[PDB]
Amino acid sequence: KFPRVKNWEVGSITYDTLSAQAQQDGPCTPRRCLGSLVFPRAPEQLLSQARDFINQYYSSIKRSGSQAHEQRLQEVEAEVAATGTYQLRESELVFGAKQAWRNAPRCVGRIQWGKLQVFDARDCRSAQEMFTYICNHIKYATNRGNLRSAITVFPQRCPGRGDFRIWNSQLVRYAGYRQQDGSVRGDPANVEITELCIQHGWTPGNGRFDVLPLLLQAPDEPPELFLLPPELVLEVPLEHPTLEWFAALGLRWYALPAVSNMLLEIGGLEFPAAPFSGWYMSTEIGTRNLCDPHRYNILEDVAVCMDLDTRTTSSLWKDKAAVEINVAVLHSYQLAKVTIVDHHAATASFMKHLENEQKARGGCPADWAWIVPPISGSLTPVFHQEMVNYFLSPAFRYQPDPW
Amino acid sequence: KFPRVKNWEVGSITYDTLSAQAQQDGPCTPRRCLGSLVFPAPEQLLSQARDFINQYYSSIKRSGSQAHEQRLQEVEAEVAATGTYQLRESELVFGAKQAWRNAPRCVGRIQWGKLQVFDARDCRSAQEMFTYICNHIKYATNRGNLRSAITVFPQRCPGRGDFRIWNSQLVRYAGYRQQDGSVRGDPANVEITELCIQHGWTPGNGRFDVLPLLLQAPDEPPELFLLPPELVLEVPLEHPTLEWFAALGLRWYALPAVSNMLLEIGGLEFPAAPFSGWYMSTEIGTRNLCDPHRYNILEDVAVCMDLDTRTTSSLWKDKAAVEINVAVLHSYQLAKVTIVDHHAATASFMKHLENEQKARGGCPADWAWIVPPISGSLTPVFHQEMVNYFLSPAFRYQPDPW
Ligand code: HEM
Ligand code: HEM
Ligand SMILES: Cc1cc(N)nc2cc(-c3ccc(CN)cc3O)c(F)cc12
Ligand SMILES: Cc1cc(N)nc2cc(-c3ccc(CN)cc3O)c(F)cc12
Ligand SMILES: C[C@H](O)[C@H](O)[C@H]1CNc2nc(N)[nH]c(=O)c2N1
Ligand SMILES: C[C@H](O)[C@H](O)[C@H]1CNc2nc(N)[nH]c(=O)c2N1
Ligand SMILES: [Ca+2]
Ligand SMILES: [Ca+2]
Ligand SMILES: [Cl-]
Ligand SMILES: [Cl-]
Ligand SMILES: [Gd]
Ligand SMILES: [Gd]
Ligand SMILES: [Zn+2]
Repeated sequence: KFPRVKNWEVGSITYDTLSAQAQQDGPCTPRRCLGSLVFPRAPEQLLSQARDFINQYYSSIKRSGSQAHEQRLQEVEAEVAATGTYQLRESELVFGAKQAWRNAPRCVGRIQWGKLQVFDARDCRSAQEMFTYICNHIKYATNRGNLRSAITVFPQRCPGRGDFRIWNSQLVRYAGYRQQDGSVRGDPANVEITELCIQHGWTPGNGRFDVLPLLLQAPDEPPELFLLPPELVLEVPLEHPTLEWFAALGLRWYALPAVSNMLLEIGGLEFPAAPFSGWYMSTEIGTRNLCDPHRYNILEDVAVCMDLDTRTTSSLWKDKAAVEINVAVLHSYQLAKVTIVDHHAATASFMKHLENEQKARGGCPADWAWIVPPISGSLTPVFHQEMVNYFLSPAFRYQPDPW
Repeated sequence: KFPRVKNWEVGSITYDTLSAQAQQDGPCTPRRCLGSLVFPAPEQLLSQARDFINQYYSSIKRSGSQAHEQRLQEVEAEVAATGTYQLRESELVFGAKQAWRNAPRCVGRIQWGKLQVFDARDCRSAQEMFTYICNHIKYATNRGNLRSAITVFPQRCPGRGDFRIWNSQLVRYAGYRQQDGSVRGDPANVEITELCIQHGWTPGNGRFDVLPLLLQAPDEPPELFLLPPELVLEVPLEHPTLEWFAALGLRWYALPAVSNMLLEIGGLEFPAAPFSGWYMSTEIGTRNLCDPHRYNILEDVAVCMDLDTRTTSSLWKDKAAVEINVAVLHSYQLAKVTIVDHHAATASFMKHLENEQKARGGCPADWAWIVPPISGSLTPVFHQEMVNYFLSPAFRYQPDPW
C-alpha cells in the first residue's frame, strides 16, 4: 500500500503513489524519524539512472515507446559503453533542470516549476567566461525588478578534470566581518566566505550591506575573484509604511535570491556549478535573515523603538516586532517595484501545486518543516496538509564546500 | 548509528543514544518520511511487563535486588493464574509519569516529575466514574492555580468490556449544525454534540455551550452526566487596549483535560485515564479560535481592527492572530488562571531537552508539534534538530468507542 495523506482543514484524503519510486534513501527508519535534520547526509548504475531519466523525458512529451525513444536509449547505451559517460541533448537539459526544481521537497515556490529559463553554459572554458555567463544570468533574472526564474548550467563533472565551482553560496551575499569580540558586522552567515574573499585579494569594507565579490573556480585552477558591477545588483532600501523611524535603521536587502553552491544531478550526470534563482518570499528576509538571533538579529531593537514591553515574554513583543518587520519588507519591495511574494500567497499557490501534482504524478515530495513558513504557520493552509518527504531525481543536492 | 543532533542557533551537538531503545516502530522508512502524519498472547504481555518492571527498579536504583526478583515472580504467577496482572500503586505512579515524559508531541514536559495520580482502578459503574472525574476537575483546577493530574480507571482485561469517556476532553463546547450548513459552536465537536443529544441532553443555542459527559461502564450503554457549572472554570476573553474585543463574546475554559487517549503501562492498557495540565496560550488563541475548521474568528477580529483584508500582503491575518493571542494571555492572567505563553514554554522545553540528555541520553520529540503555530522561528525550538521515536510507557490514540 501507498501512504494515505490527509488535509485536516478540509478533510480530503489522497494517496502518494509517487513515493514508491523514491530511488535514493533518506535518514528515517521504522525505529526513529530524523525528518527535522537540516543535512540528512560504475557504467551499470550510471546507465539505469540515464535510462530512467530518458524514460521521464519521453513521458513528458507523450512519446513514450516511440522510435525516437528507443533510439535515444540505444544512443545513450552506446555512448556510456564507449566513454563511460554521455551528453544530454539540449532539450533534455532544459527538462532535467525543471524536474530538479519540481522534485525539490523544501521549495514552496514550485507552482512556477514550468517557467524556468535555462542557460546552457556547457561550453564554458574559463573562470572569466564563467563570470560573463553569471552576469547575463543576473541581468536576465533581475529584469529591472520584474524577476524571472533562471538557471545557468556549467559543464558537467567528468573524470580526469577538475570541477567548475562557484565558491559563494549565493550570487549576491552581504559581507560578514569578524569583529574581534566574536561579534560580527554585516551578515554572520557569510563570515567564512568573506574571509576567503579577503584571503584572495579583495579589499574589504566596514558596512553592514557590502556586496561580496564572486570567487569562481575553473577546472584544476585556484578560485579567481570577480567584482559584480554595482548596477547589476538590484537592492531594496527598507522602510515601513507607517513607522517612519524604521527607514533610519538603514536596512537593505537585495532583490535576487540566486543559490550557487548546490549540485544539479540529471540522469546520473552531475553539474557541480549550476546557479539558479527565483524571487523572494518575504519571510525569508523579514523573519529569518533579519530576525534570526544568529543573522542580523534586529528584533529587540525594533520592539524597543515600537515602545513595546520587552521585559516580559507574555506581551508578545517578539511577535509584534516580527510582523512589522515583515510588513516593512513587503511594503519596501512593492514600492521599489521588485517582485516579492508574501507567505500567505506563496503557501496558497503551493496548495494548488500539490493538487496539480497529485493529478499529474500521483504525489509530490514535500518537507513539511520547510514548507510551513517561520511565522504564522497554522495561519497558512500548508500547516494543515500532511506531506510525504522523499528523494526523486533529477535533483538539486547539497555538496561539500570546495575548500 | 546513534543520530547526531545539532542546534543551529548555538552550534552545539548531542547524540541521541536513547533512540536505540525504541520499542515500537513508527511510520517512516529510508524511502519516505511520514513524520508529518497526525495518526501514524500471554508471552507477549509478559515480556512487556518484565521490561517495565526492569525499568522501574533501575530507576529507583535497587535493581537486581530481592524486591526486584520478588516482583518479577509475582507478575508471572498473576498472569498464569488470571491472564493479566496488577500494578503496585507506586508502579502506576511511575508509569503515568513516564508516559508523560515519553510523549513526543508534548512541549510541557519540563513538569513531568510533578503529576498527581488518582487511582480509580477500584471504580465500578458510570456514576462512580462521574464522581472520580468531578474530583479530578476540582483538584486540577484549584481555583485557577492549575495542577497537573491524572485519574486511572480500571484496565482492559479479557472477555470484559472497557471504561471509556466518549468525550475527547472533559470540557468541550457544543457544535450545532445549521440550516445554513455552518456550525454554531465548535466544529470539532459536531459528532459528540449529536451523540449527547441522542442520549438525552437537550441542546442549547450558544457558541460556548459546555457539553455533558458520556461515560461508559463496561458492557453497559453510556450514561449522560451534567457537569456542575461551578466546577467548570471559564475565562471571558478581553483585550488590554482593544475595548471592543470583549463584546465579541469569546471565552474559553481553564482546564485542558484530555479523556480519549489510552494509557499503556507494562503491557497493560487503560482505555480511560483522563489527564490534564494547563494551557499554552497558542492552543487557545491560534488553533482553537483561528483554525479555519474551528471557531475561525481571524477575519472577524481583523475587521474590528479595521485592517485591510482584501490583500494578503498587509499581513492582516498575522496582526489579528497576534492580538487574539494577547487577549488570551491578558484574560487568563487577569482572571488568575494558570497559562503559559509559547516563548516561555519553548524556553522551558529547551531546558527539558538538556536535562533529559544527561538523565537518559536523549528525548523523543516531534518537531512539527513542539514548534508553536505562530512565530515558529522566534522560538528556540525551531533551530533545534529533534529525533522522534516511541517509548513505553506511553499515551496512544485509540479508536472511537462508537
Ligand atoms: C520563483 C519563486 C521561488 C520562490 C518563492 C521560492 C521559495 C523558496 C523558499 C521560501 C525556500 C526555502 C528557503 C529557506 O528556507 O532558506 C526554497 C528552497 C528551495 N528552492 Fe525555491 N523558490 C523559488 C524558485 C526556485 C527556483 C527557480 C529553483 C530552482 C530552479 C528553486 C529551488 C529550490 C530548492 C532546491 C530549494 C531547497 C534547497 C535546499 O534543500 O536547501 N526555487 N524556495
Ligand atoms: C503542565 C502543563 C502542560 C503544558 C503547557 C502542555 C503543553 C502541551 C501542548 C502545547 C501540546 C500540543 C497539543 C496540541 O497541539 O493540541 C501537548 C500535547 C500532549 N501532552 Fe502536554 N502539556 C502539559 C501537561 C501535560 C500532562 C500533565 C500530560 C500527561 C500526564 C501531558 C501529555 C501530553 C500528550 C500525551 C500530548 C500529545 C497527545 C498527542 O499525541 O496528540 N501533557 N501538551
Ligand atoms: C531559488 C530560491 C528562491 C527563494 N526565494 N529562496 C531560496 C532559498 C534557498 C535556500 C537558501 C539558503 C539555505 C541555507 N539555509 C537553504 C535554502 O533552501 C534556495 F536554495 C533557493 C531559493
Ligand atoms: C495534557 C495537555 C495539556 C495541554 N496544554 N494541551 C494538551 C493538548 C492535547 C491535544 C488535544 C487535542 C488534540 C487533537 N488535535 C491533540 C492533542 O495533543 C492533549 F492531548 C493534552 C494536552
Ligand atoms: C532544525 C530545523 O529543522 C531547521 O531549523 C529548519 C526547520 N525549517 C526550516 N524551514 C525553512 N523554510 N528554512 C529553514 O532554514 C528551516 N530550518
Ligand atoms: C499535518 C500536520 O502534522 C498537523 O497539521 C500538525 C502540525 N503540527 C501540530 N502541532 C501541534 N502542537 N498541534 C497540532 O495539532 C499540529 N498539527
Ligand atoms: Ca555526442
Ligand atoms: Ca435548506
Ligand atoms: Cl536568503
Ligand atoms: Cl484544546
Ligand atoms: Gd507614523
Ligand atoms: Gd469603528
Ligand atoms: Zn521521518
